[PDB]
Amino acid sequence: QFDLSTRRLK
Amino acid sequence: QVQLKQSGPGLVQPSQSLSITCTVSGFSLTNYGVHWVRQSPGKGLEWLGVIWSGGNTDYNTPFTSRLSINKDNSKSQVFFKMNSLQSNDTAIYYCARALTYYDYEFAYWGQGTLVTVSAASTKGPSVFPLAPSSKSTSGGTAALGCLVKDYFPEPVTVSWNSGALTSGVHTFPAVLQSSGLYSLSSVVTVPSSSLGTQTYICNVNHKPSNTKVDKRVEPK
Amino acid sequence: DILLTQSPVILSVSPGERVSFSCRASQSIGTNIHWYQQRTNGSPRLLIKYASESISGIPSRFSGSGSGTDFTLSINSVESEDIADYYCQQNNNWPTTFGAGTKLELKRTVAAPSVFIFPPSDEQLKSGTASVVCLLNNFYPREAKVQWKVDNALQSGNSQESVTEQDSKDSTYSLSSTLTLSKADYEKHKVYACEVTHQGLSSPVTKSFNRG
Repeated sequence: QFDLSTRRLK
Repeated sequence: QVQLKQSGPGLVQPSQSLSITCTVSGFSLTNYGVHWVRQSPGKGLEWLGVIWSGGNTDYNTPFTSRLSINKDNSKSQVFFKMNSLQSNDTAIYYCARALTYYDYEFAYWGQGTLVTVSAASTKGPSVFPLAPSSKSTSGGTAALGCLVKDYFPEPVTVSWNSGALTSGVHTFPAVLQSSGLYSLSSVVTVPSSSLGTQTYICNVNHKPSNTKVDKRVEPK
Repeated sequence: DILLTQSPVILSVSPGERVSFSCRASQSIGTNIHWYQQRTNGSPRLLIKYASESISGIPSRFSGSGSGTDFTLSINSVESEDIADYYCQQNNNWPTTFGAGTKLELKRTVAAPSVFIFPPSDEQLKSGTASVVCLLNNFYPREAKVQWKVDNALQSGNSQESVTEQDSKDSTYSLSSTLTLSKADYEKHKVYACEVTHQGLSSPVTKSFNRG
């Protein structure tokens, strides 16, 4: 799932 | 070189409309199509549409009615406008360009625009120092930082000494507090013997609220 | 639309090892597939186009193969800067679609955190709120416990943690734990303690201070 804060999949 | 620079991040009220401007350089809009892609938690990467060299547009099927892309060739600007945003439209929005004028292999991307869809209000952060001390020094290395508290929406940019200090810097991902405001720290480790000689300043820029603060961080 | 399925969700490898990313398509798409790298806080960077063709400025260690429904992005010898998410894109069928991505994590040797503690600033106290920050710097692996104690009372539920993405240079993580109080509560107590547990430490490390 993509995380807008880090721009990474978490 | 080839560059795409998008407008700043911001908050958009639910049911309201989103506007982003993609300003290009290093090529001409009359020769290349410009594509729009977004990246959400729900759907990941998702191609939205394109405006071609000659001004024609295609819109991905789910967006034909709420999406318009326009441009000004002489100004090298492409304008994205989406209507009736719901909260799951919260995403990073990119403009992109392919290698060849008709293709879709996106070799050049904008920096992205984080758009938050929420009913709340924009609020700038307060910046507090994380002062170096003996409790933050080991083997001639001191840790120090800035606490960037109570802002909305994401993102906030943090740098040190106006860009000249980058090594040993950790800026933590923001966390949402019960208040619905975000908070983060940015830290950096330096040689402790430089504390008496060098100034340390975190530069905080919260674009959505147009708040820029430089916080000098000193031993106490 | 074509569904692209990337497997697995997460890869964990050691530097120098070869690594492979899989992309499967819901029907044949020939060789119409592109691959991208997304680094922490970055935009997608194009790695390979049309299954196997190279891109200007992309290190040679990157390559791709496949046709039909089954495709592979390879790194022949992983470096720490390869820490990223990887996405495939098909464009045989309109509209162009992307896979959900695979995360590349790097292993390294255990590294114990350096632990620093920061009292609330006088500046913050004027606002009537107190933040006590405990920093765990450059450690591996990611798992760690932080236990707050105020005058020996165990704290629970009044702290938040943030962990950085993996470091592109040394493959470590850093963690912050922030204990939040009112000014009034903070002034009522003396000893603020942050206890850290991690695989790299032979015993829990405690950093603390006395208010004033």
